[PDB]
Amino acid sequence: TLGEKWKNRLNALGKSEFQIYKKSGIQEVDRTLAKEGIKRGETDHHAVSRGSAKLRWFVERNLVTPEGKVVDLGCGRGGWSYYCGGLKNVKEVKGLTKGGPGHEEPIPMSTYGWNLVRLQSGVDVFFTPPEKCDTLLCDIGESSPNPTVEAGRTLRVLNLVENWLNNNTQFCIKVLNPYMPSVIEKMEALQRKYGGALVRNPLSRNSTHEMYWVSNASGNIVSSVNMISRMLINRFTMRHKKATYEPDVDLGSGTRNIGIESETPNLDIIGKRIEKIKQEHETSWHYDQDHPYKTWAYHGSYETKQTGSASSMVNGVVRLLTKPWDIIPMVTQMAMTDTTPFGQQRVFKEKVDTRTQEPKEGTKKLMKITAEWLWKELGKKKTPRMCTREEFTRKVRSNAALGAIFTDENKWKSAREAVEDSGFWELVDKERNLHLEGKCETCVYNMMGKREKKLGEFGKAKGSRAIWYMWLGARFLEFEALGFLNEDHWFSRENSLSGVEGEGLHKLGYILRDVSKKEGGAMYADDTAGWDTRITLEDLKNEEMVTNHMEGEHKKLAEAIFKLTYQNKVVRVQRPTPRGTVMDIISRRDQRGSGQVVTYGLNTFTNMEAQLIRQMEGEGVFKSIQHLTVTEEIAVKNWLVRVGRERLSRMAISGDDCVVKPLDDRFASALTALNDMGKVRKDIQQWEPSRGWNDWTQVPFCSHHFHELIMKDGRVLVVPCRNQDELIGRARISQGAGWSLRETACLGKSYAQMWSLMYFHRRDLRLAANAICSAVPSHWVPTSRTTWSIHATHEWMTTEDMLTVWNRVWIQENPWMEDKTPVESWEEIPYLGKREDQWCGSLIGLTSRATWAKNIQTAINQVRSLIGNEEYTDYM
Amino acid sequence: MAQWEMLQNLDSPFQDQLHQLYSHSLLPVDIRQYLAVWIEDQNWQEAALGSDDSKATMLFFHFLDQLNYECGRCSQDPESLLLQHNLRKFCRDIQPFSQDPTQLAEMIFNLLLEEKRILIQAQRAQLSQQHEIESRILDLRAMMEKLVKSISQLKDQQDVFCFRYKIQAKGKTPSLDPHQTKEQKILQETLNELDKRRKEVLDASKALLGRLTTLIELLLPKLEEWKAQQQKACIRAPIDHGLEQLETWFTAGAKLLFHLRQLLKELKGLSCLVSYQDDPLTKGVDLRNAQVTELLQRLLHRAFVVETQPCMPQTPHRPLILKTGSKFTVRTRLLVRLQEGNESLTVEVSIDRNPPQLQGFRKFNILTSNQKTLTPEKGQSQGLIWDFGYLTLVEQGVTEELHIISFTVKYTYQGLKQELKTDTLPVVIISNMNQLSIAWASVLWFNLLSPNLQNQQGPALSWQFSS
Ligand SMILES: [Zn+2]
Ligand SMILES: [Zn+2]
Repeated sequence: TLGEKWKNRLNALGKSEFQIYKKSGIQEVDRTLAKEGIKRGETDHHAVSRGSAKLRWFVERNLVTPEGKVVDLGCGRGGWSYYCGGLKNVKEVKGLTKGGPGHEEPIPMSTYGWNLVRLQSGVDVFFTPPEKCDTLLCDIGESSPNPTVEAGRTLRVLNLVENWLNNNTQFCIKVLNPYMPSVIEKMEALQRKYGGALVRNPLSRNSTHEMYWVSNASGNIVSSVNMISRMLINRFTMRHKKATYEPDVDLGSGTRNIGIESETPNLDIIGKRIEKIKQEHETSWHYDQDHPYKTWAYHGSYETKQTGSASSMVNGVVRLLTKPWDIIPMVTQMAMTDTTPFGQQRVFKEKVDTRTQEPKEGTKKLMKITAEWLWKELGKKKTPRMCTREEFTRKVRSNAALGAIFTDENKWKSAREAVEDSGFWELVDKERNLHLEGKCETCVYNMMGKREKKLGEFGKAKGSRAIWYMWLGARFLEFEALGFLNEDHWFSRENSLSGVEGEGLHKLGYILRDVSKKEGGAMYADDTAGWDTRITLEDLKNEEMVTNHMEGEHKKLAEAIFKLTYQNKVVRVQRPTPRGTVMDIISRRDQRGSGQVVTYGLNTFTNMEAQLIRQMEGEGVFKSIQHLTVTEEIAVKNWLVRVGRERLSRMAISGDDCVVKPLDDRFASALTALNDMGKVRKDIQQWEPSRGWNDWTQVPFCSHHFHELIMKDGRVLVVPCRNQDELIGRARISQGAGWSLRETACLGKSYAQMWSLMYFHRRDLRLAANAICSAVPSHWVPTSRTTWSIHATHEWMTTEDMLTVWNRVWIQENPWMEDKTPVESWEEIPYLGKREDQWCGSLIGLTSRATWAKNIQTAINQVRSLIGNEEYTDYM
Repeated sequence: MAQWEMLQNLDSPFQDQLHQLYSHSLLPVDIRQYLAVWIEDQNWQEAALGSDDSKATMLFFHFLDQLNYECGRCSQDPESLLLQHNLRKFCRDIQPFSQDPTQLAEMIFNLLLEEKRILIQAQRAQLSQQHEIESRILDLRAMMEKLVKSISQLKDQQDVFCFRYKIQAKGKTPSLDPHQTKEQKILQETLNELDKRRKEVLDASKALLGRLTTLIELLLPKLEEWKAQQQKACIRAPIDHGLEQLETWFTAGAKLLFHLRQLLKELKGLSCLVSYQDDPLTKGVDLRNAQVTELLQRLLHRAFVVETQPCMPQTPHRPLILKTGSKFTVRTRLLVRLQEGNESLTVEVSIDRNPPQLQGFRKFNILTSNQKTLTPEKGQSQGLIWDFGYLTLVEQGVTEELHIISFTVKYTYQGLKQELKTDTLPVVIISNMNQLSIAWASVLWFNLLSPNLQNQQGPALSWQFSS
């Protein structure tokens, strides 16, 4: 056909002549500004790719009218999806792409209606099950000199797309090679079945012969193809016309609401708080109609100033020593996250805004009974009591493990400054008097977002954090109400036979060893994806039952705190807008938000209860969860009395991390009750049986694996271990309390001793800890919160030499060590084998050592002097 | 003695250039003038282009120190509720630079230099090619240093990836471990990083090739003009024709070309190890090498010139004249001062390579040696200098056609050898002294209006009686 002649003619050409044929009447878009707009980091008013104008040309000429739900196949960077998001009738856009080398990946942008668009990467379309949709877009296809392979690709694309269409779905599919018969015959049946036709986009380059199949059109294929081929072969006869430049589209900025709400507030509880907040900022109080909140109620918003940035301080002193670690991508990619309002909104949309489903009757009864029994069991030896102001003053004065709070920067500047003033206590007393009558007025939260890298989410042991700040007075009130749980060690291993609170990091391995001595199956260590957001109202009501052991003012205060604050929340959060930055206020009932220590205790309790119920179910005590009958209620109660205590001794629960050794392997197949309460496991199929371990040295716990070591004389120790890259990469990050040399130097020296105390057994970390301590000028107290906040040890902060501390920790205060003969040098301590060190992430053994060995001798002895005028003292 | 306020008072057109640069530039305009004394007092040049990732950090810390302190003193005075915020606004954008301190020094150092261009231009107007050449070569050297750094970093990253893959291979662990999923994901990330580095290196190399070709095509016309001036000065006219600038430029260009080729050799040798699919290097390396070779050959072909034509030593008044049975002095120079340190360079000569088709012309044979050898140390001591002060010609109307002496050299360096030929100005051979009286006028007849130098087939008062 004429298309074949045109293709042969084009193929018979030179590159210099080719480069001029491309632009001979096509229409171009002037991207002279978009490239450098995107390069500097702008995220609005810009078009990511060229396809936005291509699709716009179709939409304005009403060839295809998107509506309802839109599915994009092979979105690439995502121009078409971003353009479609800002339309009127569009309700949701979903895009799938196949990322990787040689392929485009999606990029994030904040144009109009950016909250309705979701994109995925690394997904292959050809083996993806179909789903319901109302509009279908496909822009896949690659060119090749051979026409036969192009025909095969077109046929494969058509066969893939055929399965998705229905009778009433709008479509726009690109066809690449329509001028040769084997595609023409296939398209005949498709056009007969579904209608439409083919049209050419003027903006397309002159090199390609591609067409598009649209929904609202009519005509004949072969005549159109012949006309286009004739135009193509007649085109290269006139002069070179300058391409008619066209202005690129702009998309504006903002958010867009969908119009559905599924939460109702309780006005009689939060009316006073809302009124006070409104009266404080009355000048710019307005109601926005574009709030993207679905499961949270919306009340209003005002104006504020943006806080936050991308990436944080990197410890200058820590660098210049770990020079060979700059090339490693894990260390650099994890440096620091994004906390700008855009990142906060992204996190809030991704993780916080969810919904859970209520359980059934039998589950409710089982949870009630188990919670009652457990609460009666824990308080056998203890007795609740109230805390005093003196204890709080002492705690705040000594920089104790206080919760994440803000110190009301307006009136005062720091907590220690604000404690001594009397007006603060007057305000606290006023709020206490208000609370005693079942009312609250100044108890609101502040949200802050974090967690936003690509490879940082896999090595920060968290991600999607979304921490909650609280006013100082409310923190004191909560402390006074419920400090006895932590001040009395209610959850220690002695009182409750499962908790490990108060145990240092260097002691958990012995506990894991002792658990392994029992009889049964294998160890199971499943985890939950987003534990904090899966808490339902039933769990809160069950945990509220501790007030039954209280009396008087203590009982009244505890009940008021539980009822007015923990299950009726008001939160402030930021949001970018075309007029600047605004702060919204929202409300919610369920989900967990409180102080850190209280949250830790309650999470431990709930985890223990859920694990007990799962162990119940695996044993076959009860069968059906739809409804629970008599002769099973008594059976459940008898099981708890007979063997309840010894079953609790088979587990070890720190926070929401659990390790269980059941009686038999039936434990892995019982997943009905666990799924019913909402505690869905992470990275597994819903009904897939779990996986166990036959060795205790492989089970992860608190993001650690515990090796065992043999000394020279014969004694055996158990030591913690991690992936060295994570430790090195975290050691480079400064929390932001610097702006000085002394602060950062002290912090570096402070957690350069963690490595000499706990992680001493590996080659590559014991050498990098002597240099840093030989570089600081000594004589400076290393006082700074380093890491492992939950592990209440913080004992490597002393001033004296490390050998004495090592002897005191690993020999004399070790109950599992029998003889107490001490050591007197740093050479008697052995190393972690030879190949196990490389397995866990060292840089020794081969050519990597040929690169690193520049660090030792050659670089260390010279960088310590590179520290500069800042003095020091030798330690190695 | 300072800047800023000097620019403000000068005039609007330079202010607009000042307006454009500082506007889009991250550094805010207001912060520039409040800290003007301190900023100009710091040695930003040393921090941006030096070896010691310590001085840049020191300047980083001191900059933060100054920014924090000045805000507090100004915050004490009210009604300054706009500058105080701007002080904190700048404190957020500096934070991303903490990853690499040297990015600060380069941005500041470049900004200081540009306004110096405006100041000197403004005063000169109020009160060229060589400077452009020097600026071009300076930028070339700087960006070649940048390319060297990028290549070294890519080499190190590829090496550590190869080591990690090797240790994974010797592991031999076919398990369904989430650790395996993690390590395969980070392996994909490393591969993406490697691809990005390779493409960036290719782009930088292409930019270097384009710039260097532009420099060469700008350089050649200067050589042509010098040749024309030499022709106009050899005809009894005093005009200087020094070669120092041209020889320096040619040497710099040759060094840059050789460095670029040598780096690409190493790049391909490195890429051989872990070459895999979707590798544009396999074609980019060869295409860039071919372009570099073509440019080198083109430059070297015109790089051969003759400093001094064969002249009479006893009588310098008449140049470009030959007599039978006498010695002649010729001097040829190579504008490129590059040569291998172990191989001597060999130059041959010939006379009348192409004879005319008319009646048998007066062909002449060189009785003396036609070959000379230069010791390698001569290039360092004085340069590529060829002197034949004793050449003679013998015979095997008198002024109707001229004769051309040709020079031929085989240039070898870094394994590349090219054949080079050049020709001198046409000359006439006289068998006696008396005929020179009209041979001078006949030579003028050829010289005054010859558009083709190789064609063997009032105003004059500045020449006929200037002596
Ligand atoms: Zn209150
Ligand atoms: Zn390990």
